[PDB]
Amino acid sequence: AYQLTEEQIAEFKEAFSLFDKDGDGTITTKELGTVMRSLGQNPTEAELQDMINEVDADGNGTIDFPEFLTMMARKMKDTDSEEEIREAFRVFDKDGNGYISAAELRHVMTNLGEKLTDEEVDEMIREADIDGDGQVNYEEFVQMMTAK
Amino acid sequence: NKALKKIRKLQKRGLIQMT
Ligand SMILES: [Ca+2]
Ligand SMILES: [Ca+2]
Ligand SMILES: [Ca+2]
Ligand SMILES: [Ca+2]
Ligand SMILES: [Cl-]
Ligand code: NA
Repeated sequence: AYQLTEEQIAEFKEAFSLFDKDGDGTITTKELGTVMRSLGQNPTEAELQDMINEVDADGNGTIDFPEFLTMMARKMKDTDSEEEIREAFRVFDKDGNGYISAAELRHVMTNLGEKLTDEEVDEMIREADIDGDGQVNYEEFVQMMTAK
Repeated sequence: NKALKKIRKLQKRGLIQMT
């Protein structure tokens, strides 16, 4: 379970701000799309609108901070749950080909606000890459994400 | 280790659930 502590609220605000690039306190479909596109995805307007509709209690077409937190309360689970690890793999695997490359990892990490140095990227890939193909598949990813 | 800690940071602020 997550708590509404000052520290946690600040973390959620950081996430909200990633989307709310104009700082107007609302996340639009345009803003959702810009972030997803930065991760190699190209969702339809329908897909973007559906995400808003999940928590758009006032029906104004955008997500405000309370609605965003309602989404987090509904969706968020343990960091090592099966569904969070599969969803994390899909995000890092920009092209959906079943392997996370160094280029993908670097791109996704910086566009989500946690830029890695090339040394941090190479280190993560090297250590997670058990089969030696230079990339990280789902099974390797699970191992990396669960190993303590 | 450090890259993994950063991934955990992204998870705990909900960015995997959003993306
Ligand atoms: Ca906005
Ligand atoms: Ca709304
Ligand atoms: Ca890939
Ligand atoms: Ca591999
Ligand atoms: Cl507190
Ligand atoms: Na405090």
